[PDB]
Amino acid sequence: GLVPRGSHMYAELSPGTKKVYTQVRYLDDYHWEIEGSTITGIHKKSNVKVVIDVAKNREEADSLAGKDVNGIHIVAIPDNGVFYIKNGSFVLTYRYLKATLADINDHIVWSGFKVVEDNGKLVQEDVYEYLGAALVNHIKNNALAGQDYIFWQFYKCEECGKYVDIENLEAHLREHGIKLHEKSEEHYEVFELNFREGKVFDKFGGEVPMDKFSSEAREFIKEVLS
Ligand SMILES: [Zn+2]
Repeated sequence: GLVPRGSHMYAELSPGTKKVYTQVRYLDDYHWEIEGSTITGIHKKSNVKVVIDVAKNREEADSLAGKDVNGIHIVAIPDNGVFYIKNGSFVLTYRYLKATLADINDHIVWSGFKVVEDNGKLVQEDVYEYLGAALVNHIKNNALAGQDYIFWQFYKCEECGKYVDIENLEAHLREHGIKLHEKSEEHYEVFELNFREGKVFDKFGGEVPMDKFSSEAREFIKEVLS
């Protein structure tokens, strides 16, 4: 039913829309939907929306570039060697989509959580941050998360102002007489640990001195960057 009425509708999509969709459907980090020549993905973890309009050429793509979608707008075209940003929209050869959507996924980083009351129960609310600026920076340097660097969360200690990696935070707060488990909310700064530079950068590409981190984080960084 919602199988044939599914196979029939799908089969009637334009070849182009099918081709583009076939580039993205394996990226299960996103929930996908198709409507006409528009492919919409919803990042499963963060709920970030990605709208992909399929166009026949650059003129069309450029015309669609001007579009608010309350999320990431991408215009996919069959033209090769095309990759630029116009009016905030990505305009790219559809063969760059898979790599682009994956880079986008790598840039939607968990930054904290908050526990909220809800219908008599406590519910955890996660905070995600789409690092678009860093995304563009990494694409230009052909930098790949997990390969040339990784994003990692550090907590800004309300006691010494030093940055401590999330894992050593428990022990760190303990030494201050503060119990981590009694906290019902926390926010972290997301830093980049660059394997190439053997240095730490903020989410904007700016380098961060090592003295900004607690003695614990310091060695952790040293450990990771090796
Ligand atoms: Zn501290």
